Amino acid sequence: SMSYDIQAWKKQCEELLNLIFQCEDSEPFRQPVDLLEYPDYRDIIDTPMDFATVRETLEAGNYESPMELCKDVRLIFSNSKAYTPSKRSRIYSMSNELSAFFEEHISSVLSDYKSALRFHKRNTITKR
Repeated sequence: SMSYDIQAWKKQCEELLNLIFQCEDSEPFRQPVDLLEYPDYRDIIDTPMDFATVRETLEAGNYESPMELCKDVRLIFSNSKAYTPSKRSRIYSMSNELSAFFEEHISSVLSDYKSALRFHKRNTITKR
């Protein structure tokens, strides 16, 4: 259905982050990877990312759109897949499952935002 609120994505993303933090599959991804546990991590991964950094960026007012948040969340999952020694590993199984959960929930957030932008463009004021 056609949507109108250009700002609604921000609270929807806060609520989705709350669901992710309460899911046991997020535990490896809540804080930055610890280099004392994984000494070679930065030799493999160029840009670390974690869910607390995403929430802090959102709460600071430093995302312009839900698409920018989605890019940083997807980086969490692609870093786990690049770092895993095996597609059968525990930590990669958790990120793979959490990625399916996130994609199911983010879809409507993106659709509603893009619909609100179209409505805004439809109604641009030019005569004054």
